[PDB]
Amino acid sequence: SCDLNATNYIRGCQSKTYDGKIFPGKGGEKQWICKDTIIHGDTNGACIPPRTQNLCVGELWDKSYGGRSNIKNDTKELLKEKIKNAIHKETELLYEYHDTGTAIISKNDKKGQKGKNDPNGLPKGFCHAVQRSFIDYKNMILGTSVNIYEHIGKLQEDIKKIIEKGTPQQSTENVNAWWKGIEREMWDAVRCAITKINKKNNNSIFNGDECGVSPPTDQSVSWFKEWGEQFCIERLRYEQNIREACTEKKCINSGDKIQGACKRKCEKYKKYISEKKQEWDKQKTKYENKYVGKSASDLLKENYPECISANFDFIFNDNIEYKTYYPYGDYSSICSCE
Repeated sequence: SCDLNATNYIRGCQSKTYDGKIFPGKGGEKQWICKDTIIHGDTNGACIPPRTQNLCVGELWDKSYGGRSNIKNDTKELLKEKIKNAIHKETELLYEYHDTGTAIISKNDKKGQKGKNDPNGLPKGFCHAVQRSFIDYKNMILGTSVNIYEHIGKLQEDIKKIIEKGTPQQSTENVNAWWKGIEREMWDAVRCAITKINKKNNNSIFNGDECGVSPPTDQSVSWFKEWGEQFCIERLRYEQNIREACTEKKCINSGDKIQGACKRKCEKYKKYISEKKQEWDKQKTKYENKYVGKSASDLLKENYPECISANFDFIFNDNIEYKTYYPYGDYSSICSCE
């Protein structure tokens, strides 16, 4: 029982580009943004996902002529409608972005090959992305996200004002109650969008509950989990590349040293790791001194099967001997000779 046969498109939300444009388009990818002097919830700093930077705000924001809030004078009913439409559209666009295999977390270990559909017939990663975006909306509404966009900061605050004057007085705790009151309707927008996939996909039948009957399930934890799933999936793609170029054991006499395509694939991973290291450190440190006795390694491994083979301590090891003895981190043995 949805408006499945009621086409809707909204300005301000175009096809996703956060992990790069959809083929034949190229580049235009966003990167994780880690800030020092920011508070995410209760603690210092955070790393903002590419996907979060691409979030569909739909009719909540007017981008025309330098941007402005499109909800200044709205009732809470009109605001709820606008949020719901944005959530619906987000879900549609995330489907495209994962079904086309453009999202990093939708990819296979091997180039050109489609990532394996999840176990209900939806694109790899799609449900994870939809869940994350939903958490992102929730935190934007609650005013409990990150304050990186002055314009969104104005949205968190504009929403707050609409709720205050539109509900009986007892605030931010009222915004919490209002969110709780509409949460099912908002998830139902996700569920409706999934139902609309039947119109375009024939891998199963979709009832709308595939990404969960109920919404998920701490934004900083959600973001870090996303970072980890992305990292682990990318790592395995680096591994496949290394194995495709290095394994065949061509080692030119200098013992012997690695050479050609093998040396290049191995160096790309070394570079990747050194770039991811600062992100890991920030997020690990934030997670582990907030969640005392919990390991960041465990967080990722319990959640994503791609992380099982990652030794995070080894990969991001800052010890002295690790640099010289393992020039390519955990992949130094495939990136060696004989």
